Amino acid sequence: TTALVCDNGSGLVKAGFAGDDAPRAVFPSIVGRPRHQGVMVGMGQKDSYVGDEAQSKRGILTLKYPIEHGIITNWDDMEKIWHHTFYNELRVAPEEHPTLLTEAPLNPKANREKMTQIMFETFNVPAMYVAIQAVLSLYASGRTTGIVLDSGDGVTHNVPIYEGYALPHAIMRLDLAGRDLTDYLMKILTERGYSFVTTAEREIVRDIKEKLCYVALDFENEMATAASSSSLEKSYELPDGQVITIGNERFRCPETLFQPSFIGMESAGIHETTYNSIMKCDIDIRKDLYANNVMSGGTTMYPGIADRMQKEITALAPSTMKIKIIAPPERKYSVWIGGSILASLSTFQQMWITKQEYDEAGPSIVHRKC
Amino acid sequence: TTALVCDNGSGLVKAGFAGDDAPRAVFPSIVGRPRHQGVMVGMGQKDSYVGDEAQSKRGILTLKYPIEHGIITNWDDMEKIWHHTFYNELRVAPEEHPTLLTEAPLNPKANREKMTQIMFETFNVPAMYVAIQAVLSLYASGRTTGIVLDSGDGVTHNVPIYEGYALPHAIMRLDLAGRDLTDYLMKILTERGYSFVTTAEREIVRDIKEKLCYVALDFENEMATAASSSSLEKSYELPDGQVITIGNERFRCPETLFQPSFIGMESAGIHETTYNSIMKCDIDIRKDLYANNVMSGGTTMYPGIADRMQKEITALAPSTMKIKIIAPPERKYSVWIGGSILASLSTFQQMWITKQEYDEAGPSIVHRKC
Amino acid sequence: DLKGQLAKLELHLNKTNGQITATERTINYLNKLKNPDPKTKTQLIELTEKLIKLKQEFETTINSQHEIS
Ligand SMILES: Nc1ncnc2c1ncn2[C@@H]1O[C@H](COP(=O)(O)OP(=O)(O)O)[C@@H](O)[C@H]1O
Ligand SMILES: Nc1ncnc2c1ncn2[C@@H]1O[C@H](COP(=O)(O)OP(=O)(O)O)[C@@H](O)[C@H]1O
Ligand SMILES: [Mg+2]
Ligand SMILES: [Mg+2]
Repeated sequence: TTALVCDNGSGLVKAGFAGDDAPRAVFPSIVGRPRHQGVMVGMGQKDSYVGDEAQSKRGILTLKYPIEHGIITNWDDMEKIWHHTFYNELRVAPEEHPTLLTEAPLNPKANREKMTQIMFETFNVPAMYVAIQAVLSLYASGRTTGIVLDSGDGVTHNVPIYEGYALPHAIMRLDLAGRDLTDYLMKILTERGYSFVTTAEREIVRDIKEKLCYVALDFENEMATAASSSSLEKSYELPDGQVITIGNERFRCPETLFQPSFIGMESAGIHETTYNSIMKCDIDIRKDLYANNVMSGGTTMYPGIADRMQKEITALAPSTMKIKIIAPPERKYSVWIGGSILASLSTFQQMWITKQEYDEAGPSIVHRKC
Repeated sequence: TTALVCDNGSGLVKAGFAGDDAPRAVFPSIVGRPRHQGVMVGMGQKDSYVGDEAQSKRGILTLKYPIEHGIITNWDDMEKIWHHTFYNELRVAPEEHPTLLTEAPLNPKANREKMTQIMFETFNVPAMYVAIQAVLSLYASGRTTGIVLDSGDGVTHNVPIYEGYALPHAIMRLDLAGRDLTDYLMKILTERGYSFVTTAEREIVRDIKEKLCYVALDFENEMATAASSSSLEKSYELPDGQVITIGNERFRCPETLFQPSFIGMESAGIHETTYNSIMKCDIDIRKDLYANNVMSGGTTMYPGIADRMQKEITALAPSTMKIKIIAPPERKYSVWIGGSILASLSTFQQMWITKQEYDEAGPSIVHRKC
Repeated sequence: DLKGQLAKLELHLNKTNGQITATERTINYLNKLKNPDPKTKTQLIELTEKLIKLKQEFETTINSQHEIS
């Protein structure tokens, strides 16, 4: 049999089978509800569209996100998403195969229990397991000693591991991710005249972010160059046949990552969090963690993030230590690529949580290995 | 010397001197152009009337608004308005005195520069300053800690301040204001038979709005009471000796403020924006903002708006928390009353932007303090 | 018929490549281990043989597809 490896994310859902190199299906995790009356007869009423069809008909829908900052807020919508993924998208009954899910570290306990109950009582899978998102990245990378820096939508976390002994006190968590950058992009695009308010307009702004953005090696010099000349300008086309012209905002959106004071936050940039995580471990293992840094998540696809990360860490860290930022391509799916590998392993095939085990022990079972 | 404090608004112009309790002159910001031939000889052909005379002769003019949604659309008309205000209305040469203007937050940058240039190259004032509309309200109110809710024609915005430290990330802006209410009043008056189309008829509808409107404490019960009985009816007289009889529409026009879905918009009511602005600040300062709310602008003169605002915020906010809505009379001029006070202050007399400073530094000067 | 069979050969080649990628990734992970579990010791050999078999199958499929061409 083949074990499904779903990755319920904060901004996208990737579902597939074990022993593959890419998710079988990938689609946004949104739920759209109609807003207007509906005048034609015969159409066939629909209470809510889910998945990609909602993204297709965003004009007359009120799109909502069931997940936010990793935590799950709305449960009916999440159950709808899971049902759509299992039946309509993958087209495989869930009873036959087990399931593997991923949850970010330091999340509330109740989340895990509720997810378990919804995956046993309602869907009736024969066995389910849940894993930390950061850990699965190291299987895909191909090493054992490192400090992953998974940065998905919603949140970003750091988990240092050494010889397969995860240090739990050095883990760090922070709530700066792609959604905040989208909101900041809207706020700063307001200056030139372009006003985006509705949710679908936010979706358009997200596409604008994805296509036209990059991270400057240095910030003040880039500002000076952009102000003096007019070479850092790009033209983009809306669905309504209108042309936006973006200038400085190309590198003011991602810059929020290294200077969280733009949004009014107070924490330090991500380089400082990585350095603090490294200096919160023991003395003897710091060199190895310096040698092997790892990047994951979609948010780390900005052109030039690796160079700036390396430069900043080198400036912060002592000399005589060599720093490399292992940033392979196709990092977007890295976490998922871990899960399938983890499913394949023969040893891991003994670590599931069978249905009878949950029926007997109770909800606490999942937390025993937390 | 006395420093003029003009407040170019979205639907009205108020111009006066410092150290006063009311604007010296107040008049609508419209420009009327003739529509018909003109047959008599000796009249002398004027090309466009401006100010109150246009409002007097609205019968045969095509009235236009140079400003809309805070942004300035037509510049020749705005320059004509400014010239009329300085020479014909105030009757004071602009060269001798400085000037203070007000601009709503989150507006496009170009507006500020163009206003500066038009106020230096053409009119030749010795010094000019520009201020955010919401901030000036707090001087008139008499406090330092608060969350103003300025609601003028065109747009409405919220700016929370604490100990004179304006939080910039909590500012909120929204494009629901009196003009949309006038349009909705026309649209719903259409039902009873009264059809208003032309611009002067819209002006009449605006007067109808001003005189006969109020905000119900609760909406469904008010609708039931109005339907069952016939006590919520008022009679108004047109200029043509005709009588309109308004019923429910008395409290369906302002209700659009709390339920923006009437006009097809999607944003939430104003109480929700206020609550979100309050809950986007830090944890320790929410109590003081809860205690001291402030309203400004003409649009917040509907009888009963304060009570509904207090009830809605109390319902939304947690218990144990005391909410007051500081709603002083003569709030209409509140913003302007701030500016004059700001002009009087001895310290502020050092913060102007002298003409030579703009000549040397360039247009960017104004934005340094933005 | 020629076009259809060429298309099916292309599909089979794509599936074979997709399997090779995953098997190589698993072997790349397993190599780094230093004191593997007894089960992993046999799994590594099994995967090493499966990779070979897939590679010759890919060679045969591409040769046939070219021969049709
Ligand atoms: N190529 C890219 N360049 C820049 N940002 C990207 C790119 N691809 C995705 N993103 C950002 O990452 C977000 C999606 O992250 P995702 O990979 O779904 O994380 P998770 O799997 O944890 O949900 C999107 O909202 C988008 O803004
Ligand atoms: N007493 C009132 N009752 C109800 N609405 C009013 C009243 N006075 C003014 N308004 C509305 O407010 C608008 C004028 O707003 P205004 O005070 O000029 O804002 P701003 O100063 O920002 O232009 C008018 O269009 C009118 O519809
Ligand atoms: Mg992710
Ligand atoms: Mg006003």
